[PDB]
Amino acid sequence: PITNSFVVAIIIDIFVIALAVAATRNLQMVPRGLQNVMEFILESLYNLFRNINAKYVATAFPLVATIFLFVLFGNWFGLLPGVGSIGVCHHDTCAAQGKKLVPLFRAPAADLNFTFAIAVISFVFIEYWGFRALGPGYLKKFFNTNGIMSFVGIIEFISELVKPFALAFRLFGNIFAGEVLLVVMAFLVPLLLPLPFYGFEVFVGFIQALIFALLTYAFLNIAV
Amino acid sequence: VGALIISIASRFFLYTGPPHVEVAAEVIFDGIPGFPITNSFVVAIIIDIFVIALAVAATRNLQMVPRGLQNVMEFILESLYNLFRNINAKYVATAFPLVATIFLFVLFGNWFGLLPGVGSIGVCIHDTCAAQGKKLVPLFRAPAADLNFTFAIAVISFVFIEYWGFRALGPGYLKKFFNTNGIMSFVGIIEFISELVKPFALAFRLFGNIFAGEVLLVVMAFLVPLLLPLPFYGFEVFVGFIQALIFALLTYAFLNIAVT
Amino acid sequence: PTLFIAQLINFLLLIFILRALLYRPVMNLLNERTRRIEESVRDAEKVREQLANARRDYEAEIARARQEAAKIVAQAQERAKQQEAEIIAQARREAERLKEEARAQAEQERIRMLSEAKSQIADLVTLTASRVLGAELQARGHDALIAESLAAL
Amino acid sequence: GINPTLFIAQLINFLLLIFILRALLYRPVMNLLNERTRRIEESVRDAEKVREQLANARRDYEAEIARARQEAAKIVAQAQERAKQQEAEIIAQARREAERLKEEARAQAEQERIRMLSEAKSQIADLVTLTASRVLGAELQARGHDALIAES
Amino acid sequence: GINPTLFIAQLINFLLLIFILRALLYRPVMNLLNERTRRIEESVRDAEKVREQLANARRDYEAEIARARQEAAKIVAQAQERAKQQEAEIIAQARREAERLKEEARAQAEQERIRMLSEAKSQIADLVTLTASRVLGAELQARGHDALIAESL
Amino acid sequence: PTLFIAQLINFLLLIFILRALLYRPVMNLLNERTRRIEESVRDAEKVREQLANARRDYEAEIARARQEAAKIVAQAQERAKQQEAEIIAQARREAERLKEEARAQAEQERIRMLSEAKSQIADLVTLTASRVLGAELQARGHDALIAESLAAL
Amino acid sequence: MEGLNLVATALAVGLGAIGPGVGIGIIVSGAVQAIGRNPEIENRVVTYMFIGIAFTEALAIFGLVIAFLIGF
Amino acid sequence: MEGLNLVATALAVGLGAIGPGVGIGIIVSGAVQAIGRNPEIENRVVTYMFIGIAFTEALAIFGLVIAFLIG
Amino acid sequence: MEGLNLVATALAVGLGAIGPGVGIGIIVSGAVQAIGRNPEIENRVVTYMFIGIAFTEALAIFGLVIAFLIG
Amino acid sequence: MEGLNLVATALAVGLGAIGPGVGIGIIVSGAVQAIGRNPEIENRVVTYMFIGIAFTEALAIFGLVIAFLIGF
Amino acid sequence: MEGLNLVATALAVGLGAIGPGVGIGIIVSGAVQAIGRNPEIENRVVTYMFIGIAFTEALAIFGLVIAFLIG
Amino acid sequence: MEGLNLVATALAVGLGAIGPGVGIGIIVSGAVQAIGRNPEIENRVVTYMFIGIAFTEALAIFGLVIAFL
Amino acid sequence: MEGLNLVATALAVGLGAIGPGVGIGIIVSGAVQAIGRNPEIENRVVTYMFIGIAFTEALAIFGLVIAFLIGFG
Amino acid sequence: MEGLNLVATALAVGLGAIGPGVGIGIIVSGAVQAIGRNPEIENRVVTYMFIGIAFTEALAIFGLVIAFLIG
Amino acid sequence: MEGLNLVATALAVGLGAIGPGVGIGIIVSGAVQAIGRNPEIENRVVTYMFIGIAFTEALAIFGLVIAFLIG
Amino acid sequence: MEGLNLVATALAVGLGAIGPGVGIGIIVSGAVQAIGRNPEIENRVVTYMFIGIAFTEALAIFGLVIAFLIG
Repeated sequence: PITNSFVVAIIIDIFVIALAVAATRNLQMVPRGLQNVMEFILESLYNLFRNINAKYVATAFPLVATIFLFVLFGNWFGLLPGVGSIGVCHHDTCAAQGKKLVPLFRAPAADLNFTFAIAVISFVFIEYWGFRALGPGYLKKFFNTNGIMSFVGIIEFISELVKPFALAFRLFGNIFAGEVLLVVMAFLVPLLLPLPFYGFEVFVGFIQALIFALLTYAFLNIAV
Repeated sequence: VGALIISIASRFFLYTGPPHVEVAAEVIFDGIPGFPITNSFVVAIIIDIFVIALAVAATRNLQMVPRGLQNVMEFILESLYNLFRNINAKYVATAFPLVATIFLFVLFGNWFGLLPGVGSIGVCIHDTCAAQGKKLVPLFRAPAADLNFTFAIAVISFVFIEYWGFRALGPGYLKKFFNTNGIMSFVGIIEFISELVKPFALAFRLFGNIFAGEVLLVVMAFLVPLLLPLPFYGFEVFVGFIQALIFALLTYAFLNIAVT
Repeated sequence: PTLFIAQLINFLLLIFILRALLYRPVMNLLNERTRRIEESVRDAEKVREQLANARRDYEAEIARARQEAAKIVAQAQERAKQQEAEIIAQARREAERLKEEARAQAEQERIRMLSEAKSQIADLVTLTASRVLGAELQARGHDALIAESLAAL
Repeated sequence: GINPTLFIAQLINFLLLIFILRALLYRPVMNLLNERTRRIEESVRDAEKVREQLANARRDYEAEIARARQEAAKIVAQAQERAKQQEAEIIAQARREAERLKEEARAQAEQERIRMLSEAKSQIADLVTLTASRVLGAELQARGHDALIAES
Repeated sequence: GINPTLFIAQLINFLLLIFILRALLYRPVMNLLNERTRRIEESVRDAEKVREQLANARRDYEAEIARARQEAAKIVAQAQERAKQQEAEIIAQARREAERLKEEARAQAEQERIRMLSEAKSQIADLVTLTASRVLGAELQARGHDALIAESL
Repeated sequence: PTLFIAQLINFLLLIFILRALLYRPVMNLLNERTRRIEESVRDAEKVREQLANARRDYEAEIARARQEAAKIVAQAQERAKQQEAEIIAQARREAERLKEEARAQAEQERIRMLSEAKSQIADLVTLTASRVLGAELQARGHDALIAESLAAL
Repeated sequence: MEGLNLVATALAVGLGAIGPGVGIGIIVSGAVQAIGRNPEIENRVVTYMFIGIAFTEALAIFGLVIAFLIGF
Repeated sequence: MEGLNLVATALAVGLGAIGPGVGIGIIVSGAVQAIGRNPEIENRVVTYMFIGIAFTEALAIFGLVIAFLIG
Repeated sequence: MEGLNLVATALAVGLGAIGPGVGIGIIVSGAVQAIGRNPEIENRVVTYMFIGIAFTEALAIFGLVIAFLIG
Repeated sequence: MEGLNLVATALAVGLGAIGPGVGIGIIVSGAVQAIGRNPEIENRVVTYMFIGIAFTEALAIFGLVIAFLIGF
Repeated sequence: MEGLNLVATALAVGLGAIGPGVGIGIIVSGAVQAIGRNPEIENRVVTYMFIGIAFTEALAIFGLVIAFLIG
Repeated sequence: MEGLNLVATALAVGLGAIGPGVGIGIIVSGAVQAIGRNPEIENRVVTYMFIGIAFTEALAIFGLVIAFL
Repeated sequence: MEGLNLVATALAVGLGAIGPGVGIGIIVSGAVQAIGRNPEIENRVVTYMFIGIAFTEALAIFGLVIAFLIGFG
Repeated sequence: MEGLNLVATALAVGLGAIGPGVGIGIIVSGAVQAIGRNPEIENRVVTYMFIGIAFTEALAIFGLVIAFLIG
Repeated sequence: MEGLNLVATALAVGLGAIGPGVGIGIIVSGAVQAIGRNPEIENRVVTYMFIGIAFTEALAIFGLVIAFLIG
Repeated sequence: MEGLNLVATALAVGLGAIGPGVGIGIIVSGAVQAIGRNPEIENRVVTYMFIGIAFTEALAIFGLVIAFLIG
């Protein structure tokens, strides 16, 4: 067995294949319905991916585009209220006779591995392309290149290595940011207080997915 | 000349010879029935006499051709007269000498602060008066160090502001009084509080500045024999000259504020 | 709990309330984008239709050119008939003028011959009279002129 | 509070979703790209149609101009042939008139002169009138003189 | 150190110094500044007035010259009119003298006519001698006729 | 204590430093201000003197122009008197010329009348001689010696 | 200590809002400058105006919420 | 540390007033710098001007309310 | 300890004056450049300056009341 | 002393984020004025607008994560 | 607490001075830059400088009076 | 006492981060101004911005690792 | 807490003047910036330059003088 | 509580240095910006370069000397 | 204290990191804006930029090594 | 308490260096701004750049030796 967060890792993952199948079923000129406005942003994201690089639009797009598309719904998934308001049991709903109240109705992206799962997939494919395109040049030490200028390659490679770790951490923190903010207005007020930024956070989470997509584009940009 | 700069003569009774601090907030000469005499106030009268003596010399044998003190005081007064005219000529001549009296006294006070030797001068390391059993009453206290004198000037400046306020919309000063609606009521009340604080601010402004130079000179003396205080004293002298100019300028600014 | 349920319900209600008002213009924008994509598809279809009907347009232009050719040929035939008629009429008029001139010249030649013959006959009559005047004077005597000469005085 | 087994399970679920989504959406992306790119072939076809229409209009104008030129040439040729035939006929008629009429006029003048020469009775009448005309009149000549009649 | 008596004493000293400066320092300085400004303004006005005075002096000299010329012209015109009147009087006197001369000529003609009466005394005898002179060889007497001479004309 | 001595030494050093640098620039600025004031005062004095001398010169020029105008007017009066005398003299001379011309023409007319009367008397005498002698020679002077005189050859 | 939680609660709440409070202050400052020059690209630039505000305001909530994990 | 709550109470009150207190300063400075530039879109961007002021003032609220929870 | 309330009085008053002490400085500096450019919209735009401090000065007085309450 | 981690677990999150809570505002508003002249250049600018923001917010993450690595 | 109020007094005055002390740096330097750009407008624009200064200066004096009160 | 290390952990993390937390923000925004100026030298200066990032961000992680030790 | 007052008298003196220690440079800069663009207003604007200089420095003295109550009663 | 004076020394050492230590660059940057503005005028511009330095360099040493007194 | 040196270890590492963390940022971005304006004199600027970097990077290592000795 | 000096060591080393260290960048950024427009005045302002560095670095290394003087 696994944790409830790992149990929740397939709630949107199944829909991710289903949405792409729906995307496969609904993809045509002037498509109205499943491919009306979302594909326009996706094309703009593809244009943004094109804005990054033509190779970056397809170097690791399967390793990148789906996760951002999934997290776009995943950001909307986190914004859902009431999921876990009653304890699932693995004077509140589950306070009496506490069975640890493990709610599977929760955002699995809140797990840092789920953020790292998309992060490592893009980071490695960029690194593999970076190994293919630069390899040693990606971490080119350049010993005394310009009168002891070797620190450029060493620090940047460490920073670049830290960046993929940070990117997973930042997404996990952003995922944790929404989860933390979920109870922020809960004890503060009994009605309508969380609405002040929950959609904004979801938009930020949607931006975070775009930022991760941007980071995927940026990692390719760095690989380029 | 060249690299003849040595200045190693500091180590001669610089630390052991001089006292650690021997400073005080204020000094009162006393020794007088009724009103107690103050060495700062006594110096102020001496400062006032010297300023009056400077005024007397220029006034005496006055001639159309400016020369000596007459030429010097003219360009001194003219620039201030020009500055006040540049600031606000609506009532510049109304209290032109009044700011100048504040300016000259502080300029004399800054010059009074520039007077050296007042420190060890005092009647009763060990020094002389401190070595004596009686308390070492220091002599020639700084007249500018009298914050009450600054407070009196500030109160007079506030009165001058009040006199301008008595002219400001006549006795009305409605904008300075309050506003009926809008955000102007809170700001105007704050500004009126700010205006009241402004008179108290200037007195505290100069008092610390005056006390700073005396503190700095004592600190420099306790630190170094003669080298650092000479660079330090000129900074204070310029600061004292600036603050003296700044003092009446703020009053002129307050007048300019009251002009609005 | 009750507070959690109330907070979730209020958040969902606020989300829907904002979503309707925002989606009104957003639905308008989505409909505009769908209409633009459909207009691009319709322009593609119109371009294909024009490419297909280029043959029909060329056939219509060829028919118009053939009609113009027929009109030009008819105008040429009419102009040829008119010019031939004018040429024939001018030829007939000139021939009639020449024939009238010839007949008039023949009549004038006859008249001139008659007048010249009359003048020559007058001259020959005078000559023939003179040819016998001397003989007549000799036969009848020349004293009459002497008598005439005396009568002149 | 991190479970490596739960982390592995979540990573496996995410990777499976990503791979399935890539496999499903590889076709839809190409489909949308082809739907968008059909406008390029549409524009090419529109340009070809415009060029064909322009060529057809030019061909129609050229055909009309050539037909008008041929019509004018045929009309001019017919008019020239008619004028040439008319001029030839007019010249022939004028020559025939100027020959035959003049010859007949000369012959008729000669015949009338001979007949009038034969018609000397008027000339005989002329001599009779000339007789006694202010001479051999009131004094007539001795038996006249038939020589003038013989001369006539 | 919040003694109010020292504050009052300092305020009194400051007020006294201010009053002294107003009496001594401020007044002479203001007087000198006002005198300098007035001197500058007076210098500018005096320069303008001096230029104006020079121009007005030149204009006045020209105007006086013009007035003198006008008066002289008036005097000259009056003199010319008087001279014209005198010349007219002289011309009239000359005309009177000419009339007297014509009268004297008429008187001389009358005297000549009176002297023509002496012809009866002289021209009678002059003609009588002339008749003898006319008679070549001095015929006269019987050949002459004194009555015809007496007839005369 | 020695603190006063150290303060005095520092003050003396600072005063020496200030006089080393600030004394020259302050003196230069004071001298420049004094020079500007002196130049302004000299300019004002010169302007006032120029204005006074200009008023004096304007009065003097007015007087000189008045004197010149008076001289011109006196010359005008003298010239008027002289021209009146000259006109009178010219008129008198012309009158004398006219009178002399009248006298000469009168003498000429007297001589002409004498000559004309003499010519008229001579013509009358000739006519009367022709009348009388022709009458005389008709019968009284009728002698055959006329033919003998005509027969001089 | 007895109030060590309380001062820690006031620690993150008081601190965290400062920089983000400045951060949004920076953003809309030059934003109105940008919108003031061009009122038409407002819809283009207001779009990026709030994405930073979405970041910036959220950052101040981090220690805010964490101090509420000390609040109770 | 009996007054540890009291020093806690006034801790966040002055802290959070600074950055947003600066933050309102930045926005209105940039806003007013553009309001004089653009009096036309002024009424549209005066609303934009108060957008961050609401954001900043809300941040200043958070410190004060929790102080009353403790105070 | 003892001065925990007393140091609390120092906290909010000491801290709170900083940001507004900066923020007020920011607006007027930006305002004056706008005012120097456009002294005609001045009355309309310095109103935003006059209400700009109200957004911030009220925040600065949060601890002052509380300090007197602790006073 | 007693519960010394209480202030510690609230310390870095209040401190370490506000500076990052400022630089993004600098990043945004500077870009806003930069993009305020050319809007369509966002394709090359907005991509670089977030790379530092990713670095910047990563610093804000550090206060959050160690608040429980020491918090627990 | 062995001079805790001495510590407590010695904080707020040092605290609430840097902010306003910065704020003086903002306005006048920005003002002078505008006045350097615009020597023409000097009547009310300069007034707007000083009214903010009075607002700014008062902030630094809030706890200074209160310092000796607890002092 | 008994938490000073725990205090020391949050010390360098909260302190040193804001330097690059502001400095990189200045660099990036300054780069955006430079990129807003011209993206021609972008290859040099974005790397040079990354050079400053390497200069700055490395300093920021100094106390993070040490705190774990 | 034998050095507490020594700490206390060293508290505000370090603080306070930092803002003026920065704001004066700003006051210096923009004024120096202004006179570089506008050298003719220098006869009038340098007056404005020292206006805030007194404003900044006066508050900066507080950390010194008031701390001497701690150091000297 | 030994070393409480030693830390008391370092108080004004750090705080008193950063403030003036920043404005000097602003003095430098403002000057060097105006040096590029007009090298024409240098005697009556760079005159002001050291005017604020005295207001700045000497300001820092205020806490320096009193800290050594603790030392 | 048992962790006083441990605390003293974390101060300067956290403390000094801000200066070069910001000053180099000012060095870089100031140069980057300057170099972005014109990369012609970039090679001179970069050397002078590295001059400023060296004058600041060494400051960041002052207490860095010192703390490890105490550690 | 056996480490306050060690704490005070990191105080003077850490504090007092961020400000001047950042102030170097202000000199640097101000320089490269002026350096970005004029190389001929550069050699005149390299000294003026060195004017700031001498004013900056001198105050920067005050507490470093002082810490060892009392350490």
